[PDB]
Amino acid sequence: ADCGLRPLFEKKSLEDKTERELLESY
Amino acid sequence: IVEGSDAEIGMSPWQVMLFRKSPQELLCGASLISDRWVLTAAHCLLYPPWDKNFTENDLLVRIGKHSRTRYERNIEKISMLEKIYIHPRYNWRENLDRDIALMKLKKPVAFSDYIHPVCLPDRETAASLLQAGYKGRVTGWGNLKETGQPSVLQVVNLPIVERPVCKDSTRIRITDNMFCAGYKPDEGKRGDACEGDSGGPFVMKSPFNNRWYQMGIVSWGEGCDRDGKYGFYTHVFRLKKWIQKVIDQFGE
DNA sequence: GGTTGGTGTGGTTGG
DNA sequence: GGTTGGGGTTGG
Ligand SMILES: *[PH](O)(O)OCCCOc1cccc2c(OCCCOP(=O)(O)OCCCOc3cccc4c(O)cccc34)cccc12
Ligand SMILES: *[PH](O)(O)OCCCOc1cccc2c(OCCCOP(=O)(O)OCCCOc3cccc4c(O)cccc34)cccc12
Ligand SMILES: *C[C@@](*)(O)[C@H](CCCNC(N)=[NH2+])NC(=O)[C@@H]1CCCN1C(=O)[C@H](N)Cc1ccccc1
Ligand SMILES: *[C@@H]1O[C@H](CO)[C@@H](O[C@@H]2O[C@H](CO)[C@@H](O)[C@H](O)[C@H]2NC(C)=O)[C@H](O)[C@H]1NC(C)=O
Ligand SMILES: [K+]
Ligand SMILES: [K+]
Repeated sequence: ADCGLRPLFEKKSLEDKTERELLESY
Repeated sequence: IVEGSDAEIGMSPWQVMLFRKSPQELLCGASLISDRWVLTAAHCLLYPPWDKNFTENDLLVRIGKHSRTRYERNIEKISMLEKIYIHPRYNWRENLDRDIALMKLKKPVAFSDYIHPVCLPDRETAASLLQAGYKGRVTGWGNLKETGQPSVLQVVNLPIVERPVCKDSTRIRITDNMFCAGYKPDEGKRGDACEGDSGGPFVMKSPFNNRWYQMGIVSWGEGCDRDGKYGFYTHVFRLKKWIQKVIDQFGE
């Protein structure tokens, strides 16, 4: 339901410093 | 975690520290998947070859932690185990196949900014996300260098490797219930999971629905961060039917 | 302060 | 039988 979304990131429209690197490798 | 770096606060809210009561020491990582269910590696609980056989009575889970040692006041929650469910087909003699276990908490943990469950994948997710070269993220409080002990949670980003390469890499026999991940020797960048990091999640963020899925569990690996060597991870999806069956039976 | 209070030296816990 | 008793919370 709520799973997968971070109170301090996804839910605040902010990304972590390195998660782009994960998204770029698709 | 070798070649990692400090987690940002609330970067990995599903991370769970598995702690033995006496002598008080860290054992493993784990991951929150509901409010009552924590997913770990089996060998964290039952490895006869090392005389390792723990009871619900023996351990604590600590949820929402950042510092390895200190007790986070108003941050961390501490759960008691009600029931370990080690995989019935878990083989500790051969090659740690099906290195997985489900733990039910005595009492539901209340979510916060620091505590939040990760998602488990389905056919579609596993299918579109488990291709080689695609990178995931491993987290833990394990050893920095092969022989470690950071004072804060560590993160490394590692690419899925293709099964042919996994095979040639180790004398240990592989099954389908495992994937290997890590950097090839020419790939310039490095990093790996290590001792103390088992049970910890291998997560990937979905480009479709913008969610974090737990695709793996730090399981095993010869050394930490050797060239031509790759860490191995329990294939969370391939065991999901069991995970679901268990939770469906002893939850509701 | 901090990812958090408040005499509590620490404390269920470092500096 | 087996890393284990009589499909299964589970392969063969
Ligand atoms: P690591 O090696 O950095 O830690 C070594 C020990 C350092 O100890 C402390 C550092 C910082 C704060 C505190 C502390 O803070 C709680 C009190 C907040 O202020 P107050 O109202 O108690 O006192 C007013 C200010 C006092 O300032 C100083 C007091 C003593 C020494 C110094 C100093 O050498 C430089 C600047 C200011 C002060 C409580 C306990 C320890 C530490
Ligand atoms: P994968 O491809 O490896 O599958 C291989 C199949 C092996 O399956 C079994 C092997 C051993 C035992 C059993 C089994 O045992 C049940 C308990 C014994 O009770 P029973 O009444 O079934 O025993 C009857 C004994 C007679 O032996 C045979 C019976 C049937 C078939 C065969 C056969 O094909 C060859 C030799 C003997 C027998 C249950 C299920 C599977 C297996
Ligand atoms: C229990 C976990 O902390 C740990 C994680 C391994 C980290 N390695 C890498 N590179 N990702 N697992 C182990 O130490 C497991 C438990 C038992 C032995 N083991 C190993 O990984 C051995 N080094 C290799 C092995 C031995 C027996 C069966 C399978 C693998
Ligand atoms: C690990 O330990 C447990 C309990 O300590 C063993 O479980 C068996 O069942 C009960 C617990 O309800 C114990 O009192 C018995 O001593 C055990 N009986 C048997 C079948 O020998 C379990 O066997 C241990 N696992 C190992 C060492 O493989
Ligand atoms: K303090
Ligand atoms: K059987």
